[PDB]
Amino acid sequence: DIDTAAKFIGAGAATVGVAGSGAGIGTVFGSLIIGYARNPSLKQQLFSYAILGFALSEAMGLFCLMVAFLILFAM
Amino acid sequence: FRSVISYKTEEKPIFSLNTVASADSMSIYDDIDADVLQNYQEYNLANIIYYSLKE
Repeated sequence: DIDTAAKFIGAGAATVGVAGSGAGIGTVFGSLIIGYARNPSLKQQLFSYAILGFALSEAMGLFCLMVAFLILFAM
Repeated sequence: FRSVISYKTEEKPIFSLNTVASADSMSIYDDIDADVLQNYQEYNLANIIYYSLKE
């Protein structure tokens, strides 16, 4: 009875670690704006880092969302 | 001008923006963007002309 009730709390806590990626992706695209305005002739190479940064910060947030479901659905 | 007796002719180089902003020896200079170099290249044109008019 409670074994399922705990899977709604353990899964609601696991999914707040995504907040670390809502602030990471902001710092990555808050630096692609500053860094660009200083050296606007490197737009092709800054964007190629803002994507690498957006993909690596999001990849940490989605680990939380996967443990959110792997608890809520698998075991 | 060197002395009352003799002088020599001389030429001083004048660099534009795209050569002073692209030189990889200017990478150590901090807080530099391609505008604060323009204001610095436009002033250093009035200097090298003034230093020339006095000599």
